[PDB]
Amino acid sequence: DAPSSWALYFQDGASPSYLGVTHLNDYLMFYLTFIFIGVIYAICKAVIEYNYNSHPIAAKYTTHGSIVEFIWTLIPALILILVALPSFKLLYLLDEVQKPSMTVKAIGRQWFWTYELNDFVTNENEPVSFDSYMVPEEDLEEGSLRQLEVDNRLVLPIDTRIRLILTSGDVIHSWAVPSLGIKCDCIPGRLNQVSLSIDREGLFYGQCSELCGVLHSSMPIVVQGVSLEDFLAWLEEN
Amino acid sequence: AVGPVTGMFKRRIVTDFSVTMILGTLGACYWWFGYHKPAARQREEFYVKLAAEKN
Amino acid sequence: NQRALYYFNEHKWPIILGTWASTMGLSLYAASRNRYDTAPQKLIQARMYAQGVTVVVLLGSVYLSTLAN
Amino acid sequence: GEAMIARPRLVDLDKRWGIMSQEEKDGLITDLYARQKQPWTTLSIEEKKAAYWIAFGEHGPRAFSHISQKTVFWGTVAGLTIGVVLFGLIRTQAAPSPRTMTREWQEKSNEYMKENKINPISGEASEGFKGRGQISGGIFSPSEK
Amino acid sequence: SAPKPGSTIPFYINKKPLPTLLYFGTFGVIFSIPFIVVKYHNRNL
Amino acid sequence: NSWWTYVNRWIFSTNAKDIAILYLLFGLVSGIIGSVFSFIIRMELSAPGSQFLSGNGQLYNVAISAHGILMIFFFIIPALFGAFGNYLVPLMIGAPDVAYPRVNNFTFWLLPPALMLLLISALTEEGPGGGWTVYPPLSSITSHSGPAIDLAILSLQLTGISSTLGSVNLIATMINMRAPGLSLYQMPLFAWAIMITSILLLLTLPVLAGGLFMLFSDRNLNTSFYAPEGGGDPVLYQHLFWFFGHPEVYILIMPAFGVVSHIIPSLAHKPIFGKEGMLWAMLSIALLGLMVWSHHLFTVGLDVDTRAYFSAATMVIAIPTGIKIFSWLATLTGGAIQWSRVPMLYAIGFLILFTIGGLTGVILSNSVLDIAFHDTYFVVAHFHYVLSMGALFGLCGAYYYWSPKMFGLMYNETLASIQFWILFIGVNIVFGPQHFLGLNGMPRRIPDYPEAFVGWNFVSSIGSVISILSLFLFMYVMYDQFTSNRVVKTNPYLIPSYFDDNVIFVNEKLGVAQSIEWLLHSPVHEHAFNTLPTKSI
Amino acid sequence: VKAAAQELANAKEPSDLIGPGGRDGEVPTDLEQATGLERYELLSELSGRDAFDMKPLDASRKGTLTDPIMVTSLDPYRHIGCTGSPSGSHNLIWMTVYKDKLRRCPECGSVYKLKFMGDPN
Amino acid sequence: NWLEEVQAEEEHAKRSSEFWKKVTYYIGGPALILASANAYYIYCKHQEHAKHVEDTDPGYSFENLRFKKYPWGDGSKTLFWNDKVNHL
Amino acid sequence: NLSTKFQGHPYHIVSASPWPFFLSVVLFFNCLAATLYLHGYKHSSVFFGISFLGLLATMYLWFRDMSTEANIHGAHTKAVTKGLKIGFMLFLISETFLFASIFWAFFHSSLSPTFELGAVWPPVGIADKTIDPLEVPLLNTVILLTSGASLTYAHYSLIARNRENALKGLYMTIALSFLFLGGQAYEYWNAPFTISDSVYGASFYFATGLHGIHIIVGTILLLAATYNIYTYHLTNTHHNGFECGIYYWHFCDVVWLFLYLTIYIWGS
Amino acid sequence: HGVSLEEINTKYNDFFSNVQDQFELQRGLNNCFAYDIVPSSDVIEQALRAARRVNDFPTAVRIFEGIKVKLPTKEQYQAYVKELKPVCNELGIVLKEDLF
Amino acid sequence: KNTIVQQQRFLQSIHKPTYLQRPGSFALVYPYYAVMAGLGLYSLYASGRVIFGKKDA
Amino acid sequence: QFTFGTVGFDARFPNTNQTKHCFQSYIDYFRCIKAKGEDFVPCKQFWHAYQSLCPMEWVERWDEQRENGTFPAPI
Ligand code: HEA
Ligand code: HEA
Ligand SMILES: CCCCCCCCCCCCCCCC(=O)OC[C@H](COP(=O)(O)OCCN)OC(=O)CCCCCCCCCCCCCCC
Ligand SMILES: CCCCCCCCCCCCCCCC(=O)OC[C@H](COP(=O)(O)OCCN)OC(=O)CCCCCCCCCCCCCCC
Ligand code: CUA
Ligand SMILES: [Ca+2]
Ligand SMILES: [Cu+2]
Ligand SMILES: [Mg+2]
Ligand SMILES: [Zn+2]
Repeated sequence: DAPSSWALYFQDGASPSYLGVTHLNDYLMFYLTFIFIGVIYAICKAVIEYNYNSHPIAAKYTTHGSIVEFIWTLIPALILILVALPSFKLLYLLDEVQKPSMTVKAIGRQWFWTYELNDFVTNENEPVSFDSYMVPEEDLEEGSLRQLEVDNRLVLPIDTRIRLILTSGDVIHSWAVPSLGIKCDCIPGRLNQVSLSIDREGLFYGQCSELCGVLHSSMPIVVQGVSLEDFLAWLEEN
Repeated sequence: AVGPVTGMFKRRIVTDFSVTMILGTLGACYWWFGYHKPAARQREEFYVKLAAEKN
Repeated sequence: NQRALYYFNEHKWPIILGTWASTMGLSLYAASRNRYDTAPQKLIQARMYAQGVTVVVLLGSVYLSTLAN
Repeated sequence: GEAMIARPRLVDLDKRWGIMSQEEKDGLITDLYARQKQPWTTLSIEEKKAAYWIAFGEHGPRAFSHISQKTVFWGTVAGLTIGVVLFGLIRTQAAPSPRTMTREWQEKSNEYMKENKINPISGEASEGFKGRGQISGGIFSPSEK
Repeated sequence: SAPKPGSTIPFYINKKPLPTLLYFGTFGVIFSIPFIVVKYHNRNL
Repeated sequence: NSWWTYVNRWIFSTNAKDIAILYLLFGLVSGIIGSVFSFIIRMELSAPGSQFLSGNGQLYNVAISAHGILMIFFFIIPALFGAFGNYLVPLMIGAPDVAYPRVNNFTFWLLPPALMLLLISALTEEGPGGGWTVYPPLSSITSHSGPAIDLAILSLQLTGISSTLGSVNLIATMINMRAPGLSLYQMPLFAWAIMITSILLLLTLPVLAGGLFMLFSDRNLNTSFYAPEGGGDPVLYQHLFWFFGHPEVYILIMPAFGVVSHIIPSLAHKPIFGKEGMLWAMLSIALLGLMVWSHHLFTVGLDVDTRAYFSAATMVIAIPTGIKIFSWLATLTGGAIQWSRVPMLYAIGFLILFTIGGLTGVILSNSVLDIAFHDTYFVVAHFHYVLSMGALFGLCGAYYYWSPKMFGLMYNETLASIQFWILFIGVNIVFGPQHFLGLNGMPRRIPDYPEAFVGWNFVSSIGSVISILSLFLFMYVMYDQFTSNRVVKTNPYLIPSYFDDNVIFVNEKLGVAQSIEWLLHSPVHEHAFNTLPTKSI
Repeated sequence: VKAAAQELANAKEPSDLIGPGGRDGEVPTDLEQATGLERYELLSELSGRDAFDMKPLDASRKGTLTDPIMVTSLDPYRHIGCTGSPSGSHNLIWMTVYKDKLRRCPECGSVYKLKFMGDPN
Repeated sequence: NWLEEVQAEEEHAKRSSEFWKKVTYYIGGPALILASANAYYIYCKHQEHAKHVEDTDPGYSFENLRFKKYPWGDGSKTLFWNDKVNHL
Repeated sequence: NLSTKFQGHPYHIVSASPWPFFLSVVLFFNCLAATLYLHGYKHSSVFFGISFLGLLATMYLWFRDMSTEANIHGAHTKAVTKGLKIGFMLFLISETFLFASIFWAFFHSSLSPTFELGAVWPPVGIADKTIDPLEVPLLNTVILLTSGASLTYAHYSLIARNRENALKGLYMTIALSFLFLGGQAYEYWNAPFTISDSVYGASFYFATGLHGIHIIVGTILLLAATYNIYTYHLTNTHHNGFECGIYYWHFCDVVWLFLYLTIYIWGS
Repeated sequence: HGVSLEEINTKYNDFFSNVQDQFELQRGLNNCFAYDIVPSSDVIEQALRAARRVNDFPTAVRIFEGIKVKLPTKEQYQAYVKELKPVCNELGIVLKEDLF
Repeated sequence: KNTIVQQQRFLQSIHKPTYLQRPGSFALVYPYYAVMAGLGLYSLYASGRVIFGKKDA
Repeated sequence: QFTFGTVGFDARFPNTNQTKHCFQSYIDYFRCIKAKGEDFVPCKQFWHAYQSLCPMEWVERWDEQRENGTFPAPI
């Protein structure tokens, strides 16, 4: 959910949209590692075994080939098809539309996010909206994560489809959370749509991924999944 | 007359190709059966343990 | 008829592009049968003929489209 | 050329060939060519040695520049050492580090991430988690005292 | 116009004693321009 | 007076081969500044917090933007496509000189003023603060309210003029002024690569010119092309720019393909394997480089079908390129190899690093996977591992291969090998850990980062330091080459065959070569080719 | 044709290549207002000969020590690219045919000899 | 030989040039005057002017944008601005 | 033997040419002066004008040398007069690709109108204050179409060794080009929408100004050609400077046809 | 794709049978030991006889040097030298490994 | 009115570079050099003004 | 008290882009209330459709524009 020290591979996440990306990446790496090792070994071996002091006589009359070239052109095609089939099945499965039960808005202002929910508008007449500001270093609570903590963090329920609508007001921003495998661009004038579904009950961190000027490094994103009762209590508070 | 001797380039090329293919297959198989499957097992075990604990 | 006439103005752009291309090709093919005419000289006449035919058909289409009553 | 050449004119020609004059070289090669038309069974062993050295020698067209790989290795090692030392020397001319780069704060963060259940599979909130977590260690965690 | 090139056409002259200072000095200015930019951007803070 | 002769020779010149040296030296001069800017960037980005720049963000943005522009527009293209595209093509195809002798000089002399304009821009109140690809909304008058980003666009327009006007006379030269008996299909592979790069430049540059002028007018003449308030779409600029952005990442690389193709067989004593295959692979890559440009816009939110197609037409490029690699491998198996020579060292080092970069590129071609790597350090690792390892290494190999012909002096070998090894190790260590940093999810273009991305950056800074020592060593060896007085033969890369005698070779087999440029004297004459060479019909 | 050949024959220096000139009221033709190299090419083409030497190499036949292939040149050398027996035999190899010396191909053994159709000094 | 080819080429050029002169003098002429007359007629057909409408849905939020003031004139005027047809 | 006193190859050898070093400097002056002027720096309007005059002067001085070398030195042989056509064809291709960027911008802004424009391409309000394509534009296109016939007549008359007709045809072509430019300027000065008005105007003016510049260049080329003819310089079989302007004129004609077909009729 | 390798052997035997030029012999040998095939003992017989005819002892030794280089195993080279020993004694040529 | 041949012959007696070959060409060259020198001298000062943002007043 | 309910899938706008959804919902709702009557219950549905998507920073601008009569739409 948060970066570790000296980490190598992905970080633990919880989302159906995140369980596919990592699996596809492992599948693709399975094919790519073999090619990498084979090519490097062949390149290294072709020189040790044919160096000048061992093979003075060159085979200058063999600069042709008609069966080797066909295999060269064919085998990579098969590899590409094999890798491609899941990469399309997963894409089209993921892009389809479910039946969302809630909606949120994540307007990306200049150097702070503005979250809004208007679904619950009723005789209460209090649509909920707030702004997320990065906590300064001096104000950090003991043990907190520097450069990744916010005063107000988005709160959502788990095991419930959510539809995120993203836009901006000043420049091009990007809402990005790797733990949930979400990355979309907020462009001023158009509403981008994304699907989201929390799975565990934890905290998830992220940062904006499109430079917006001088404070591109101080727009953290924090999502907290809580049970239904906790979400209802939190909503009633606001 | 000891007769002509030929068929040297093919032997060397075939040997190099075979060893390269063996090494590549070994590496890929180790990657797929040494990292991915244990990770999937751990994730499934954790999720089932959480679900059981929920009760 | 009154149906093909409505079809004409229902699709007036593809017919214009098609007739321009057809005039270009027809003129280019017809002119490729002489001796003292360099290739650019041959292409220039095709350009002129195509432009003229396109202009006349554009005027015709503009006149025809008026029947929107 | 039916008479053999004197022995001293051909002994260890490899080293002597380095310092000579064009006249002597031309005379020697032409004499060898003249004496090579007789049946080879009558040629002295030293004459054959000299002829082979002159023909398929290690001079003239085939005399390549030698590179001592030992020197290359030692030069690369020295360059790497100088680079590391220079980086270390210009590292101590920077601003003071933040207040969250202390081993105590790292330990507090490691303990705090377990309460909130962050990375609860193979991270700081796992079951056993005998790993490091957020303590990068070394000079990156100068435990305050 | 049929001369034999002298085996040198480098856009300048190089000797040991004096020109070596100029060759390696001009290298310093190009190496230092960005430092000048950085220093000039941090004077009105 | 020597002043008049000097001015006539070097400023009012019209000799094709006497302008290439100017291109090379200017490219090197710009590359020095680019490398120093990169060194500043990497020293700042070592440890968490504000280390060296006193808590400034605009300065860092200026640094990255200037570094990218300088090292992609003023260093590789002029020092590789122009420096070696003018000196060798007329010689290689067997022509007296370029078709238009003074248009080439005019094309060259547009660079110094452009560099001066860019420096003045970087020295203004704020400077370019939108990266090497300025984007409309962040780079409009609202944010950058000064005459800082206007100059940086005029400089790019001037460079585009120079490139698109110097890429026309090359085509007009290789079409009309070939040696008798030699056909287009039989030209050397390097000339074919230069032709293809010229075609791509000629086709794509004006689109970027138009887009950049639209952006420039949007700040001063009150147009509303990229303003969502007036009725425009800020995403149009992305389309217009990246329609040229990709066809420019093939222009950069292809001359390296040609250089390696001409370096391998020469020092391997074996003809290239399947020349027609390589020619057709190059043509296919060139053709397919124009139909895939929007794969840089996967997260913008295009409809599903467009993403699916643009992801299907990006993997295909991996078929032809791959062929080329195999061919070079097929060339090494069988022939005598002299691996100690510096050009061979660079040629071999090119293959491994470029193939790693290309595989990493294939990783992030799928639309599904790109969401986990877009605008992270994985992209930085990929494109650096391709550019600063396949283009820079190709450039260094070409220089160390053809320097004795241009200048007529032989450099030192031990120092060249030491420099190569230092550069190899340093760049590998620099760009290794960035892969892990990107994988873990650390964005790019941030002077500061979270607390857990420290180890890998601290490791990479050391290599970033070492590479500068490599550059210093290269400068010293280049200097020592000019003041050593080491004559070089006509064709230094000719050695007697296995059975060739030491006198028969001397007096009956000299003056032979597999390319024309190795027949002329070492400091090639001025008015060469009084009578054109002939080839069997 | 005869007039062009006669005019070309009787001329000492390149400065003597000037046409008779045209007349006012009508456009002038190339035969009367061409000077320098252009007039040289025009006159040589009209006369039936070749102005410049751009004839490809003689692929047919194989050279021999007693019957070499003649390569004409205006200079004491001329670079030639040998391909051997009917074009396509062996790989292309470039070489320079020195004056008064026989250039023998290192692969197919063909022999070429220079013909100095030019001014010694 | 040369004379015959030159004569034939000149004859062909003369015939084609005469044809094109006839085309441009007998086809391209009447159309020009007809088009000019049509333009004059349509222009006269609506010579009413009175193009002074104010407050009728003014601005619309996408007309007369001022991001940066112009350098010429006072600072808020275009190049070919006209005070008889263009209103603010 | 006169052959030994000449060169072996037909290509051209040039010397000196100090103009390339000055054109780049003048361009630098122009760019800097424009940047200064647009932001309103004192004492920076005369700079721009003097820089433009310098640019024109240097370009004229350059183009004088080519005429001197081709009409006196006699260095334009049978082969050197083919690269001068291949280069022009390549330049025309480059301009053709440049001209498509503005069309792409127009199409992207038109096919999918934004909500603020009312969802209809012609922005609400601006629809009723457009220009009739059955007006001055039709006269302009007819003029540009009938100019080509005059140009072809002039060229063919020149080939057939006739002087009066060639000059007459060039006169008519230049006059018609001037009339077209005047009509375009008149239409510019009587439009009810400025450049900074939505995107429709910002695209219309942007697409028309480039064509205006191109046609001005073509007219200057034709003027140079006619002046060369009048001096008894161009021959009947070697008139490269004329065949190099014919192509430009006809390319401009085709581009105008496409522009009028798209912008005036469709996008309105 | 053309001629096999057996016809190559016969062709090179025929070529080596008749040659009277040092350059010819050297280029023929250069092009022969590059075809992946080491000729039979008859071809070496003819090559050595030709070398004797043109009076070039160094080539007479270099032929055996190349035979040794191209062969993959020591036993085959030993058999080769054994087969051609009587000619070596007759002509007086000395193998490289024995000279020094 | 056809002096083409006469001047063609005359102008070939001058060996000066092609941009000075025609008689009376210095008048159109040296003033141009002076103008360019003045423009460059002003350009340096203009760039200096731009760097230190300031408009004359 | 709180019930989860929002706008479901719509065939007209299946793509990722949804810029036109809010605009269409707004226009349709206002046309709806213009006809029939303000008390029409089904009309109210469009209300929610145009409140769950529009960022609420545009709805105020549209209302302010519609006040005077500068709204760039028929209604
Ligand atoms: C010379 C420069 C260069 C070259 C050659 C390439 C080559 C490739 N590039 Fe890249 N790229 C860049 C320079 C380059 N690139 C730059 C500068 C950026 C960042 C721009 C920015 O900052 O906005 C970038 C960004 C970039 C992105 C954008 C990612 C994102 O931002 O989200 C993508 C997406 O697919 C991509 C893919 C590729 C592919 C598929 C190739 C292919 O051409 C690679 C071909 C090579 C191989 C395929 C390996 C060799 C082949 C074999 C060994 C055969 C076997 C292979 C298989 C079976 C697959 N690169
Ligand atoms: C050719 C292109 C090129 C080259 C060579 C380089 C070289 C280097 N680059 Fe960079 N870089 C880019 C193109 C290049 N780069 C681009 C396009 C971006 C994106 C900018 C943006 O986001 O807008 C970028 C961004 C970029 C970043 C990301 C910054 C950020 O996002 O915050 C970093 C981080 O360290 C970096 C570091 C380096 C380092 C340490 C080197 C060097 O140390 C590598 C080693 C090279 C040398 C030491 C040079 C040696 C030179 C010679 C030996 C001369 C040879 C000459 C002859 C033979 C004539 N560069
Ligand atoms: C020049 C090279 C360009 C190369 C790239 C191609 C770009 C397209 C072509 C050029 C732009 C044409 C615009 C339309 C022309 C027109 O006629 O504009 C018409 C409009 C006026 O209309 P109005 O609203 O008054 O009408 C009202 C009707 N009632 O004038 C303008 O507002 C200003 C346009 C000219 C501004 C010139 C500024 C130049 C700055 C320097 C440029 C860089 C020089 C250095 C280059 C190396
Ligand atoms: C925005 C895009 C446009 C930018 C402007 C580009 C302008 C330059 C375009 C190139 C034109 C010349 C190419 C052909 C040269 C050639 O081939 O000349 C070859 C001929 C040879 O004569 P001959 O062999 O016929 O004589 C035969 C005797 N027996 O010499 C000439 O006639 C020189 C002609 C000079 C005039 C050309 C037009 C100059 C440009 C006008 C516009 C200037 C303002 C531009 C403002 C931006
Ligand atoms: Cu918002 Cu970076
Ligand atoms: Ca930092
Ligand atoms: Cu790309
Ligand atoms: Mg992005
Ligand atoms: Zn041969």
